Amino acid sequence: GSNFKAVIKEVRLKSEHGYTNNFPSGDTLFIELDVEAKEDLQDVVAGILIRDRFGQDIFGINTYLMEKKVELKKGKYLFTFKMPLNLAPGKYTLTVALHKGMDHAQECYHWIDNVCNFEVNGFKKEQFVGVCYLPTEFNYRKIP
Amino acid sequence: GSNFKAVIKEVRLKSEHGYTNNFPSGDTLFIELDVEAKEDLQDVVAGILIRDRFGQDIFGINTYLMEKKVELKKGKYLFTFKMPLNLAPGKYTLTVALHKGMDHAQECYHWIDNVCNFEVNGFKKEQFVGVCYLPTEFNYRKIP
Ligand SMILES: CO[C@@H]1[C@H](O)[C@@H](O)O[C@H](CO)[C@H]1O
Ligand SMILES: CO[C@@H]1[C@H](O)[C@@H](O)O[C@H](CO)[C@H]1O
Repeated sequence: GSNFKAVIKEVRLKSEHGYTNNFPSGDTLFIELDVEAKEDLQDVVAGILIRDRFGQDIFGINTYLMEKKVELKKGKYLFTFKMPLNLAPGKYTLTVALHKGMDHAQECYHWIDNVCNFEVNGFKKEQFVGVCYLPTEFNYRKIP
Repeated sequence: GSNFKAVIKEVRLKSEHGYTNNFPSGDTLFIELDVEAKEDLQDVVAGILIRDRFGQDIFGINTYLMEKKVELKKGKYLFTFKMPLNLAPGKYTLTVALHKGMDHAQECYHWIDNVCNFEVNGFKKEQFVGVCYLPTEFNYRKIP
């Protein structure tokens, strides 16, 4: 798998208030990845994958799907992902990867399964049931 | 269960373009409920619950959790919910309810299991994996 022509040196989870692995549902999650390219690299893809305790994919995406071109010159980089964490309360794992190609069939630079364990606790927005939260609006009107 | 002091007479699903039961992932879903109150009712709560093809709770919420007060005089009403359908492609069901109290322990007016079948097909935005879609931002930068 990993050939380490690029390496993920460290992964940090952050809220808008500071570094933490504990988030209320709906809070903004920043994923910071310290990356070092040992050589020049073209067509680099970075991917994240959030899974639950039973290995089920909760949400995964990479920069090929987001349409984001990444080119690395030999040296150091900070990669950042940002997303509202609209998930049910629970315990989750984060997997990260640097590869080539949409489904890493072309080349594998560095894959780290379950690099971070984090958890969602409580609700930042409305309380809700189910695996995820959809921002919802409501109105009603009397009709003659 | 239901005592039918208020009755959901019909439930319809909507996009911003018209009535439909087929949505690309990320499209805005409107849920219309035709409601009949046969008598005056106070402290009414309206709830929706999206489940997947295996009976799993995907997302549910009600107007008590949204802190949206509802009072019904004898007559006819149109209830509308609106939400981004940030879900994986697949087949889903909608369950609806009118009751009293946050968790319907107080009174049950009308509960309809799987009132509508709908499905998410394709991606209005980025393609993704997992049960749900979290709107994500990416950036990278060299660091000394
Ligand atoms: C670890 O991230 C993975 C990885 O980039 C790749 O397998 O594609 C997935 C999205 O399809 C993404 O979640
Ligand atoms: C059918 O909707 C339900 C119902 O209002 C109640 O059981 O509370 C749930 C949210 O907690 C909501 O999904």
